[PDB]
Amino acid sequence: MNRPAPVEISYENMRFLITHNPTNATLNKFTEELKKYGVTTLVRVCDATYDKAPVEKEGIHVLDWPFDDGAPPPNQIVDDWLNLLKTKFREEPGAAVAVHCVAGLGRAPVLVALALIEAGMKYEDAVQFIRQKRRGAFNSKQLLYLEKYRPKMRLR
Amino acid sequence: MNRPAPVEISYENMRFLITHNPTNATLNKFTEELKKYGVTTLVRVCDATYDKAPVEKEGIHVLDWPFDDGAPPPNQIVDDWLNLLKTKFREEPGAAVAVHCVAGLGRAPVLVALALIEAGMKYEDAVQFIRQKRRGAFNSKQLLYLEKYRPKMRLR
Amino acid sequence: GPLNMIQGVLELRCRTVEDVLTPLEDCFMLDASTVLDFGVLASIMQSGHTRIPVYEEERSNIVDMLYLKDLAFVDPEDCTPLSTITRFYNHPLHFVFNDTKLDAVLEEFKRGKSHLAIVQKVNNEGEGDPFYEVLGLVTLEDVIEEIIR
Amino acid sequence: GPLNMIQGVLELRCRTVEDVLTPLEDCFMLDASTVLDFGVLASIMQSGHTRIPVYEEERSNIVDMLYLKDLAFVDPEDCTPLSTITRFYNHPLHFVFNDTKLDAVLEEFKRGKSHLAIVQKVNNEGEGDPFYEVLGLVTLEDVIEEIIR
Repeated sequence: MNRPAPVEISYENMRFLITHNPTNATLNKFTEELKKYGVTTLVRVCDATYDKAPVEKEGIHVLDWPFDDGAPPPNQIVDDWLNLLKTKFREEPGAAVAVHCVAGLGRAPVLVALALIEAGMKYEDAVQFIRQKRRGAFNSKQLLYLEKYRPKMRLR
Repeated sequence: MNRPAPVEISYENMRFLITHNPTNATLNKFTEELKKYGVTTLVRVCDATYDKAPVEKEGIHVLDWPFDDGAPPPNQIVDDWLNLLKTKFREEPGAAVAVHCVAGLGRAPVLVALALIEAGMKYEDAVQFIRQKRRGAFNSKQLLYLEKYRPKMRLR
Repeated sequence: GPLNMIQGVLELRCRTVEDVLTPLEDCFMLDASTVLDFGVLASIMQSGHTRIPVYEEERSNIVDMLYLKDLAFVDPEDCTPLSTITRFYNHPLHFVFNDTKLDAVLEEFKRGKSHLAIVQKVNNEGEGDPFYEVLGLVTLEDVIEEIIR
Repeated sequence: GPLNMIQGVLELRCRTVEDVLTPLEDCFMLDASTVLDFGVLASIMQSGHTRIPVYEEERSNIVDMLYLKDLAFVDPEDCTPLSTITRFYNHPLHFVFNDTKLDAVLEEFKRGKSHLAIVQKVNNEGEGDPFYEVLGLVTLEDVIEEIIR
């Protein structure tokens, strides 16, 4: 309930939403959030609280890719993440992709940040852009992941 | 209920209480006030709200001497007032005499003030002594009465 | 902002209670013979006052205060009149003179006296005895508002 | 007195919400599955808070607020649980960060946001994702007290 509002991040004509986990009790406002921002796509990177299917019936592709609380993305999940962005900005140009962990303050930001770096933001700018409008975003591991990350620029 | 607390005035080994009118609903606190201050004597100078007889059974002499709202004392009432003080400070030395009008803010003060002037306070000092511990005490007529009043010093 | 606020506390020693009071017509006030039904109790809840003057007959005759803690185990169904609830609790009345400067009243609220103060002036004009005339009410809240706007 | 008060308003731009908050254990807080009987309602009346946090399960999970005006036509006899009364009224939650200076929060209370603010800090230490950690509560009343003592 503290869990901070959906944040639009647009960079280099592509668009992101960082969000929180909803509950099913909250859920239709959360889905109304998504289509107001015009997402085609939701990535869950935490465990599942809520039925995806009310969100999926509204015509958002919902993907469950959990990994560990406070981890770097394991190499599969980043691999599939960048492939998903290519296919979905094929699908609608200038749609958004939603990510959430628990609140979006953590491993959902990391996937967005790492997508910014691959699209050629520099890494310090990518962190500060997220942390500007989502306060206290990354932890020590995930900052160190984002530092040690190298692009070979694999979007378009 | 705004009606300000009993004020002790002592001057030249004699003692006064200026008080308010009680109601019968309030009355036993008012009588407990009087005997705490050790009055033998009560002068009502307003009309009667309350039964005197509960006060009289406690052994206070209660006297009804009404005169007009905001008047000077008429010549009888001052005459009997000074005679009463002589007989009652005969009766107990260093008792108090209570006066009340409506709240004691008005024609009860005037009787006390005029008794101070007769005992040889100067008139301006007598007003300011009352008005110090009972705020806004006399009106325009009663100030002018107290100005134009002359003692011939008729107590002891 | 803060510079207005500083001036606010500097005003506190010239500005009187009369400057800043609510006159008695505009005040939230309850009759003694008011009964605390559902409608009256909700009116108290909705008022946004925790301390409410109780009057007999005329508004300028304030008799007790009602505090919200007084409402503790009133059944609103079995219909308790206010006057009996005011008899349950001593809440002593805080009277202030109109010419009292705001820092003196602010300290008077601090000293333990009621956070509602009720405002009187001396009344010479008119033929009777002088009386204390009820003008209206000033609160702790009213005096804080002098600082914080 | 006034000189301490002036310093109080000058403090308002260095002193943080963290300095002046009540920690969550010491706060007057109601469970959602609390039922508003006579005993609970009187507890609310006696508390001297007009705005009370409502929590589910743990205290650090604050869900709604109860305002006193919400209690308007509760029968305390037929036993309404708090959670349904919180569903009757929108009272939006006011969250503040721990490092917020007191003049910014004072203006935030002035802007129309809830006179209860609830206090979070960023939490890195510990192995998980960063979360906002509930520290406790700070009020309009708390910030006024910084001036007027």
